Amino acid sequence: LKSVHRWLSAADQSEVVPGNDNIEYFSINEHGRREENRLRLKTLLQQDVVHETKTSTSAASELTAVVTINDLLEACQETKPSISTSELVKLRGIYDRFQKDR
Amino acid sequence: QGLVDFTETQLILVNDTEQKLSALKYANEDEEYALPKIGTNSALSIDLESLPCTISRDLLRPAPHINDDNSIYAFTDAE
Repeated sequence: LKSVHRWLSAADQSEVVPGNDNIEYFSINEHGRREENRLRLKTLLQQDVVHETKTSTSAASELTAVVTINDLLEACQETKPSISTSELVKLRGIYDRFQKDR
Repeated sequence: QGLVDFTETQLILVNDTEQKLSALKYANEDEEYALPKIGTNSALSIDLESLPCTISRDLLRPAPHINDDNSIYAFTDAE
């Protein structure tokens, strides 16, 4: 998910809603936003509902994991070792004593 | 719907940047329709289309007094 963040959250999604095709944004310039009242903006509705649209879910160009060595550097900075030597000092005995010994 | 207060109403400009108004029409024909066939015993190229609903005895302008004469009661425009 850290590696995904450098592909999904950084830049565009942190700055704008990216998108293409369909009704889209337009410079409607119909009237001043707040002159007669504080609520003139977006009073008018959109022109039509979308029929359909087609686009691939993932590619090497977009939305893929784009893994890097420095993401693994961050991952290993966030190490969580499953056990510690305070157990292995006991478990090592339990290991070696299991054979040749009983 | 209602009255407009010309002293204090929102009179909102909108620009038809998409020329949607050009799709609007008041049913008026621009020209006489193609190839009238008057005097022919038969006519063609007009379809048949199921009613969206039933229509009353009252809504037809002709309404001759016969107790049972017209139940099939089909209709078509001036074409």
